[PDB]
Amino acid sequence: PFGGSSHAKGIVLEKLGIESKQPNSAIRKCVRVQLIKNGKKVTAFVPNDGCLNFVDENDEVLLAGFGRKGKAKGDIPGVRFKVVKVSGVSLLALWKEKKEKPR
Amino acid sequence: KYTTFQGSQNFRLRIVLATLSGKPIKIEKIRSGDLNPGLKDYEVSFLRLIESVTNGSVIEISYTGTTVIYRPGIIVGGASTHICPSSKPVGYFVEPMLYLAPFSKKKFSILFKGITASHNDAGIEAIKWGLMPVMEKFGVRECALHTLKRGSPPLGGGEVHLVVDSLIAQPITMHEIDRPIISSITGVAYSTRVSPSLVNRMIDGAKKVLKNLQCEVNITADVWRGENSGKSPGWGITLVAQSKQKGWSYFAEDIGDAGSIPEELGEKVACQLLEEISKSAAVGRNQLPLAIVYMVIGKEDIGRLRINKEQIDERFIILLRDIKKIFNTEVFLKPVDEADNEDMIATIKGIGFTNTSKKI
Amino acid sequence: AKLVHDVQKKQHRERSQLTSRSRYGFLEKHKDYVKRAQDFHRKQSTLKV
Amino acid sequence: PGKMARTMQRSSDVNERKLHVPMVDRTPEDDPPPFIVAVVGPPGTGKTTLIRSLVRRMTKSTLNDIQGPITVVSGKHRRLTFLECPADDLNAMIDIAKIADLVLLLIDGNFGFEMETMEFLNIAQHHGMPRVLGVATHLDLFKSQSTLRASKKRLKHRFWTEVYQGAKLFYLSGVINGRYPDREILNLSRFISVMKFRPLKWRNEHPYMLADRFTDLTHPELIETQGLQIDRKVAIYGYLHGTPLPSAPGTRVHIAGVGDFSVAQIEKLPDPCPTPFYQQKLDDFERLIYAPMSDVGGVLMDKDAVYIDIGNIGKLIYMDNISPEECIRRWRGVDLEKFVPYFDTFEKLAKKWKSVDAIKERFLDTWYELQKAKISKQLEINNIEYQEMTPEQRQRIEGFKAGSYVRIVFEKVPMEFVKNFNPKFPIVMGGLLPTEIKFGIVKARLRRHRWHKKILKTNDPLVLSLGWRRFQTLPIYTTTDSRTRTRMLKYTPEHTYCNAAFYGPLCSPNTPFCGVQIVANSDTGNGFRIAATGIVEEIDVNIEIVKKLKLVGFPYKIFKNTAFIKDMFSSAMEVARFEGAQIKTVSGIRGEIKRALSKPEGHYRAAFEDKILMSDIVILRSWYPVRVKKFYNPVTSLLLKEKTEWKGLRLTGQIRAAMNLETPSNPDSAYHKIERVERHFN
Amino acid sequence: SSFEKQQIEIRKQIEQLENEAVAEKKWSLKGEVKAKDRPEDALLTEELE
RNA sequence: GCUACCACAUCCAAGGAAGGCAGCAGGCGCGCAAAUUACCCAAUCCUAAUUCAGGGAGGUAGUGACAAUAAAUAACGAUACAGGGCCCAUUCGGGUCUUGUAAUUGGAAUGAGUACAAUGUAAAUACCUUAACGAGGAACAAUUGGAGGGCAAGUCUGGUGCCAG
Ligand SMILES: Nc1nc2c(ncn2[C@@H]2O[C@H](COP(=O)(O)OP(=O)(O)OP(=O)(O)O)[C@@H](O)[C@H]2O)c(=O)[nH]1
Ligand SMILES: [Mg+2]
Repeated sequence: PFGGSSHAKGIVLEKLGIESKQPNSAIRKCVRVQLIKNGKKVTAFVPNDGCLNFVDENDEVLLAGFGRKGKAKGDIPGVRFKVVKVSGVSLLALWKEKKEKPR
Repeated sequence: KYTTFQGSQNFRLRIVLATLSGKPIKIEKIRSGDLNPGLKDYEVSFLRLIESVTNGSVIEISYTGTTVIYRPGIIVGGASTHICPSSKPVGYFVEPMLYLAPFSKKKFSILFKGITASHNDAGIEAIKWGLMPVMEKFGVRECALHTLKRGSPPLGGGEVHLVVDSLIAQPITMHEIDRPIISSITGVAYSTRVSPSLVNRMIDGAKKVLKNLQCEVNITADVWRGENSGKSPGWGITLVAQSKQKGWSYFAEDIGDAGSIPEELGEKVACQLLEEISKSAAVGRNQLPLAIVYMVIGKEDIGRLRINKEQIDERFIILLRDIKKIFNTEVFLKPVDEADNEDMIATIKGIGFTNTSKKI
Repeated sequence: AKLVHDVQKKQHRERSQLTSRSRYGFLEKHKDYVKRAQDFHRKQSTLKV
Repeated sequence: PGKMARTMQRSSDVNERKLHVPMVDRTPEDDPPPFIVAVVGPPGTGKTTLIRSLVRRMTKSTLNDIQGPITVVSGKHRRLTFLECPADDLNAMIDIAKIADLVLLLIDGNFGFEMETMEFLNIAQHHGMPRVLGVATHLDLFKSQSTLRASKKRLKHRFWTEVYQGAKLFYLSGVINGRYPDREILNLSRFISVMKFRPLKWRNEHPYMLADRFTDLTHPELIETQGLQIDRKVAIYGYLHGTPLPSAPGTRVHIAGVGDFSVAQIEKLPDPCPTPFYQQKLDDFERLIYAPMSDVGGVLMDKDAVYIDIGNIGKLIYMDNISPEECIRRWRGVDLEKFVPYFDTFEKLAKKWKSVDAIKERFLDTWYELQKAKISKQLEINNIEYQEMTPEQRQRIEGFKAGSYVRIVFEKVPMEFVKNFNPKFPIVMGGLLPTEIKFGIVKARLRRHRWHKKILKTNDPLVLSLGWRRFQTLPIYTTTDSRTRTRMLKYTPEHTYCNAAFYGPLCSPNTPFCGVQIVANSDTGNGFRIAATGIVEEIDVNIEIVKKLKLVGFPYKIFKNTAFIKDMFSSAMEVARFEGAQIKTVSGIRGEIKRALSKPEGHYRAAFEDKILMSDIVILRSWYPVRVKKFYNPVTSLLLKEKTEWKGLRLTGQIRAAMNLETPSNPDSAYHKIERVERHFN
Repeated sequence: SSFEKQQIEIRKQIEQLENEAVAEKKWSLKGEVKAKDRPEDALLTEELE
């Protein structure tokens, strides 16, 4: 995918489609991160627009492959990474209110 | 109200420094010993422009008109339209927005209406090819200036459109210590409601003066046919010399007087360009305060720029005194080692500045 | 489900008729109106026929 | 083969673990300041005895009566400023959370993980987590070693949930002789002597200090004639961290919990606790602890008494008197509104420029490591052009770089501060910007904290730590209706983020801040005290912010598709203001208001898309603008005498309770249970 | 002292905001405004979209 | 260990004087991450002038979801009230039957745990034993995932009314 590893570190650069209207959509769950191994920008989902409110900017996320099973109605074909960790802590723990985001 | 200046010295520069600092200023004794003592119409309209692009900025003018209190706000910007008074052209009404543009909360799309040429201030093609590359070197990316209709003195009717998009956090500190190899010389001669023969006579005089060199020399012809020509007729010429490798450019320009010879105008502009290159060191003598104030507001770091002993003059001194008074910053000046010239490296500790007005 | 809390699946309750209009009983919501319009259009269709 | 492929995958994964985000270091490589270590714990966990044992081992000095910050030497290049924070003062905890770099978190063993420990963990985690290090005391009280090891393992794993996993914590056994076991203290001290720190943004962008020594400078006869109410001139002694403080008098710094001052004078002083290599180079070019506020040796200074145990073109330019024409005359031997520069006449320029030779002379792998190499290159260029000129540059234009003793004298300092100052509490000095001296309204995004029970209310006070200041405000909690408006809410949601807007001093965007409720030790109770957390997103001087009101009217004469509504407005002039407008019913059907009526005063006719009934209610949605109240109230707790139970604005529930009122209510708004009947038409 | 004066004026503002937050709500800062609740012609005095 | 010559390197009163283990534990090597600077020579041996002294050799504990083995978090009743419950089909539909309830209630059994204790041991820890306490849901409050629905005087968008998303 991005070369060697299974997971790839990257810097959150901007937040695509924050200005969309209908909440919890593909362009609202998409962000854009630049991989630090190449200095190369590429777009990537987060689950759950709440977790979009978690990840902010210049914040050292860790992506993984997305892995869709079947095609959906409104999903964007082409984005291939999701965000797993944000600055060391995991987005599922932040979402389920186990941990906090340290800075 | 707190930092106090005197006279009508450096009005737009002092306004820009007040806005970029955040320190409230008061300029007193403005044109005291005159028969219409006080401000000017272009001065008060420039203050109107500043109040229109900022937010929460209190400007008050004394009833005598010789004391201006400025308390600066934050820089919103946006899209607007300024009808400049006819006493001064839109180059004079634009250059402070070149200082203040890419450090704002919104992008800059301003439409200026008025005269677009004078012997005093900056022409539109001059300000583009001369002041835009300094900013594009200092790290703003998508900036431009369109010319919808182009005026001429003393009637104008010219419309320019300033559009600046890249809102950067602070300008990257520059390290230029060399003398750029000039690649080529290009230029452009424009004319409103006069003849293509006059345009070709200008460019012929220019090439006749510049024929003694070896580099490539090209000047374009720009007649303005039709509704985009303004009211009054006139002409002018602008010449730039480009260093293609580092992307630098020096420039000189002038317009045509009411009854002058276009070949003599071309000779004057070509000789002024060559004199500017002779008195140049990595910058132009008219570009210098822009790069100086940008290196000042660059981040907390020493920045280095090679300038010339001849380029040191009266206005350089008064600019450095104004900067020392507002930002509390000094320019250290070390002479370069090489003895065929007397260039001075200017090192400025760019103070900690951030584009704190932006939205995330 | 998938990535939705229960507080996200909250169940908002519904408001009743304002007290001063208890004569004109039972404020009608969208379900009641859609019953009304369905039946009226059935009657009008057979009348047109 | 397979071994090559599996070690290829493993090496790839560990490389992509080692990559990072580039940050600028901003610390002096030459003479770095003492790292600050802060002992935090509940009010019984023995932190005086810990600090005493650690000093006694570190320097072989029995040191009674610890009060105020205390710097000792360690190793060949380190110094440690130990600081005790009190456990009754949430303001003290907040200041320590902003300043500290290593946090010794001491927690009880027989009693498990008190709320103050949890609170400090969360406020430090919000304002940027420094290197934290747990120690666990009181382990002698455990009867059985099964209970002891169970407690050890449970504290260990809860701590690993809090901090990174494997954050080791040190177990201190007994407080035998006013000190701890020397073996465990040696291990602790070796660990904090080989601790390694990381770059943080607030430290590496702001110039700050923690004041060691403290004195006021006023005439006694001035005090006598003015009558003790006069603002007193006060000097401040201490170190310097973070960012070069500018050497020009006239700056703005915040003394935390006091106010907001420009300095009056600044003077660099050489350190009384110097580095061993500093003293080595000092003796070479010529040919132990420091603790003012506490005891040292056997002597303690009072206010005035003592207590002892029983036994050149640049300078021509920057000169201001000289006219610039005289300056250029001296250097050799107008305005700027004319953007064209001065030139020479045309015939002279042409005659000079017949020749072109004098100007024909001038004519013709990993991206992280790349960025960090660029930062390093800029740092070394900074270094060498600093080294170029010693008396001009590093004195004046570079400011006073970190790691230098400084004395700073102020004016306008309160009598309450000077009188009621007791040296157990710290005094932090942070260097503000003009952006942090100006004011406006800030737009943040925030949630109610996950361990706080009650949700926060709109227009209800909230003390918050943002920047250096700790000020109390009235926020307003807003949402944006799917990115169209900014409608206000009446409460914050319980498990997500809402926007907030509030008056107060401005700070840079992307700045994390943390707000608490009631901050009095006489009001703590047993609930978690941290209330909201978030980041300030943007700055303005004015936001538009909207509350929805819906005009409600009832129909009183219905027809097919047309009704006369009766109760929304009062006058035909009002309806004529509002006519042609868009209304709906409770029942869902749309319609417009079309014309005013004449014989009744506020009645109008409206056309709907189906036959409205009599039982229904028409409504008109409308957007009234609300405005943000301009309350601003800093704490000034150590200006106060007791320095706890600072009480500002009360909450709404407590106001109603103290004034003996009751909660408002609408019985036509409380919900009920509906059992409607199956309906049959003719 | 100056701090005493400053805390006096802030105590005054405290009392004012307490009385405001305990007192009754403005007709426009309710919801569901009716003509019997708002003042007469106040909707022409005001300005809302 | 000694003597030269190379290289770092320590103290001083300036004449002079001294210096080098990833064996055992504990660190640094990134700014982002992991077992104690514990106990003993009681076993196994070895060394001596030798029964007795010594031995980070070896042994004993502490640490942890790398792996590996065994198995708790409940069992047995007694009611009360209801009439529907489950299976198959692309369609009409077909097949079968004491089932359903956050509804009441009774005593019994027990170890996680806390410990008189004794055993274990160089001395302890753990295990194996056993007096005393120790079970009714907030007690003694097991997880991690996956498939569905519908609710508002809520918001947003498209439209050939009342619809669609
Ligand atoms: N039994 C026992 N007592 C301890 C232990 N550690 C501390 N203490 C007791 O705690 C007291 C020391 O208090 P401090 O260490 O000053 O507590 P502090 O919170 O740091 O400061 P203060 O609140 O001012 O006491 C002594 O009187 C000790 O008896 C421990 O490990 N075991
Ligand atoms: Mg104490």
